[PDB]
Amino acid sequence: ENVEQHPSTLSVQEGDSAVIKCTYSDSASNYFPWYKQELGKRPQLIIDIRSNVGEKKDQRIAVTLNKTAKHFSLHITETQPEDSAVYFCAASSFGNEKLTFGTGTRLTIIPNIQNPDPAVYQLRDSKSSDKSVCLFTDFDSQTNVSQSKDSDVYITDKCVLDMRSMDFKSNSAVAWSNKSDFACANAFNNS
Amino acid sequence: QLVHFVRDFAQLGGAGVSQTPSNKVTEKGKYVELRCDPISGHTALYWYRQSLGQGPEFLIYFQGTGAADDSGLPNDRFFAVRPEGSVSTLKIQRTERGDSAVYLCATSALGDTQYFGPGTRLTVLEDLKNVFPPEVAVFEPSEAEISHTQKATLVCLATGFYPDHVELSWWVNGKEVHSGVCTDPQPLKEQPALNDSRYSLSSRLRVSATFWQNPRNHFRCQVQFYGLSENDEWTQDRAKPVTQIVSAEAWGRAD
Amino acid sequence: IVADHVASCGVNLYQFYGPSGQYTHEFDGDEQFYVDLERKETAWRWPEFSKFGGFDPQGALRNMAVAKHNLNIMIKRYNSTAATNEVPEVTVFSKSPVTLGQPNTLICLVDNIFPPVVNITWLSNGQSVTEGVSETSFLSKSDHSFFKISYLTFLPSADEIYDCKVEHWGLDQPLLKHWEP
Amino acid sequence: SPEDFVYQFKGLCYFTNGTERVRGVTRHIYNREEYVRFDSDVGVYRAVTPQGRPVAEYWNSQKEVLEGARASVDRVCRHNYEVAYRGILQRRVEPTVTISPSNLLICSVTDFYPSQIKVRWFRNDQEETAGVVSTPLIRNGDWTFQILVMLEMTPQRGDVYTCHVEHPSLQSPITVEWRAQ
Repeated sequence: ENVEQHPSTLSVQEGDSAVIKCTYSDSASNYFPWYKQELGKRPQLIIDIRSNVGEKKDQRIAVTLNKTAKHFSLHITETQPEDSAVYFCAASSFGNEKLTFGTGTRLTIIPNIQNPDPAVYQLRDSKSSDKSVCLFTDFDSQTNVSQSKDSDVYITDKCVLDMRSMDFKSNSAVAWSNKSDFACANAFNNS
Repeated sequence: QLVHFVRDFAQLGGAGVSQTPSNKVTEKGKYVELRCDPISGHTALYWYRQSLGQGPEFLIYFQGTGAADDSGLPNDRFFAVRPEGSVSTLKIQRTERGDSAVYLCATSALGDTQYFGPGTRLTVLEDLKNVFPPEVAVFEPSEAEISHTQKATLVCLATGFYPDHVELSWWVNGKEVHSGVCTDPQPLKEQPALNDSRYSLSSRLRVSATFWQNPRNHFRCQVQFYGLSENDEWTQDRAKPVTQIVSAEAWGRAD
Repeated sequence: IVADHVASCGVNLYQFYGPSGQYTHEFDGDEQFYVDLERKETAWRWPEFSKFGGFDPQGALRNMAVAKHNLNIMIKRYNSTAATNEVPEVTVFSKSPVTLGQPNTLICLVDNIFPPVVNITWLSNGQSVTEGVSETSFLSKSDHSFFKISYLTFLPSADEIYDCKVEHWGLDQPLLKHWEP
Repeated sequence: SPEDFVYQFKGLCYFTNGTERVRGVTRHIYNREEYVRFDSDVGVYRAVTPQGRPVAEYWNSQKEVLEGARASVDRVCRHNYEVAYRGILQRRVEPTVTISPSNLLICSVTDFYPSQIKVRWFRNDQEETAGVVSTPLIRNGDWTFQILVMLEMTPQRGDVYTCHVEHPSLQSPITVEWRAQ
C-alpha cells in the first residue's frame, strides 16, 4: 500500500497558485491529511479531508478528493514566501490508523522584489579570522548566483530576509576567502 | 465494502509533542535511546522514520501502554516502550550507519488525527575522529551599505564543523531575533570532493542604520553544535568536540 | 432492550492468563468471523459470509492493545479481584435425526464458561478422536460468561459410543458427557 | 488452578423495523462486571459500578471521545447493516421435519434459519394441545436451529397423526404423517 505524490519539486512566483497531486492504492482509505515541513522541523498538520467529502477549504489552502479515481490534491492560492517548505500527503483507513505518506514536494516560493538595487559590499574584517567577506544584496530574484569556481573561495546560495514593520524584503548571497588576491568587485554575476 | 467496528478507548505531557535532543551523534555499535513526550491525554503514540529527501515511514504504534502495531520495526535491534501510556522511548541496540535518519514522534487523541513532534536526527558515524565544532565569526556592516540604503547587514560565518547539523541564532540585547534574519538553508562543503569534508554556514542579520549606529546595541551570533557528551571517551590530540555553543559578538558603532 | 436484531461488532476479549485475546463479530447470536490474532488474519468459520463484506484484521490488534492497557488499569481499580471460576454445563445432542448408516454430526454445547479457558475433546469407545472435529469461538452471553460448541461428524452404528470430554478450572476432574444411539 | 483476570469490551447494535430505529451500546466489563456503559439512547457515558465513575466522568469531559461514541450508530451500526446485515437477513434454510416414536411421538424440526417457527400437532385433523410439550429453540451454532415438539398419545388402529410446520422459508406448510402401524 503506497501513496504516490507529484511533483517532487516546484517553484512558483509569489502570488501564483501551487498545486500538488497524490494518488493512493487502497480503496479503503478514508482519511487524507496534508503536512507542511520546514527545514529542521516536524511535519505540521495543515488540513485534512475524509472520504465523505469531495472538497474542503481553509483560508489560502484547498484540498480535493476523488475516491473513484483515488486522486487527492492540495491547492495553495496566492502563495506567500513562508509557504516555502516540503509538503506531504498521507492516507489511512478505518481499521488501520497508521499513516502512509507520499514522497514529498519541495515547494519554493520565488519572492517578488519590488525595487531591486543590486550591489556588492565588503564587510568589516573580524579580528578572529583571516577571511574577507563580500555581500551581494538587494538583487532581483531572477538574478543568477553561481557557486564558486575556485577551491579557496566560498559562495553561498541566495536567501531572502524580511524586515517587519518596514514592508521590506531583500535577497543576498555571501562570498568569502582568505586568499591574498580576493576582490569583492565581481566576486559574483550578472546584469 | 469493509465492515466497521466499535473502537475501544485507552483509559487514564504538554500542549505540543516534544522530542529532545534535536540531534544525536554517535558511532557504530553504540546503544541509543530516543525519547518522546506526548500531548497531554493523547492515547495513541506513533514513531515514524524519515530518511533524506523522503516521507515519514511507520515504525510502531502504541494504544495506551500497549503496542497496537509494531510491523514497521526494521529489525530486532529496534524496540520501543511506553510504560505509562504517556512518554515513549525508542531504543536502538548496536547502531549501524544505515540507522541514520530523523526519528519523528506523533501522538493522536484517539488514533486517527496525528500531530508530530520536531523530530530527533540520529547520525551514526564510522567513528568520532572527524567530529569538529564550528568556529564562529561576525563581520560588521559595510559603511557603503549604510550610506546607500540606510540599512546595515551583519554577517555571521560558522566554519569547519562536522557533522553537518548545527542551529544558528541571532541575539540582540538579550533576546533572540527573527526579523531581518536569513540563514543559508543548506551548509556548503569546504572540500566538495571529500566525504569527510567539514562544513560552513552563513547567516545575515539586517537592521536599520540607526539601530546599528547605537553603541548600546549588543549583537551576538550563536551556534549550537551537537557532538560528544562528557561521558564519551576521547583520545585524539585535540579538545574533545563536545556538544556546545560557539558564538561571536558585535556592538553598534556610534559613527 | 427490545429489538428485532442484535449485532456484536466487537466482542473484544482479553485475559491476563497467557496472556490471550479474542476478536469476533456476532449477528443474532451466531459467529460471522473471528480474527486470528497470531496470523493477523480475518477468518470466517462459515466461508459463506466472506461474501458479506471484508474486515481489516489490524482493527482487532488495535482493540487488543487497548484491552491489554485497560485490563491492567482495571485490575488495580478492583483491588486485584481475580475471576471466579464457574461450573460449565455440558450437553451432547445430534444435529439431525439419527439413522444408522446415515452420516450425522454430534454437537457438544459447553455453556456457562468462565473464565474463557477450556479443553473440549471427543472420545469414541473411550479413545480420543481427531478427525471430523471442529469448534466455534467463545461466543458471548448477556451475563458476560461464554459458551463454546464443538462438533464431531460421525457415522452412527452399533460399534461406536461417544463421549464429550471437557476440562475447566471450575471442574474438579474432567467432565465426560456420554452419548450413544 | 491459575489466577485469571478478564476484560471484555462489547459493541452492540440493536435494530428495529429495518434501520428506522437504531440503538448502539458499548459495555466495558471487568471479569463479569460491567463498570461503564455508553448507550446511544442516553448520549453520555454512565458508570455502572463505583469503579466506572472516574472513567465515565473523564470521557464525558472529552468532546472527541463523546463525539466518537455518538457517531458509532451511523459509522458502525448503520454502516454494517448495509454492508453485511441486510444480506445476512436474506438467508433462508428450510426445516427438515421428522416424526419418530420415543407412548410419545417426537416431531423433530431441524436445520432451519431464521428462528421463527410454528409447529402444531394434529390427530385425525383435530389439533392436539393438552398432550404437547416443546423444547425451547435450540441453537446449533452453525447458523441453524432445531426444535423438538413431543406428543403424548395412545395410538388406535386407523388414527392419523400430523406434524404441521410453518416457517418464513416456506410458501406453504410442511406436513408429515405418522400412522398407527
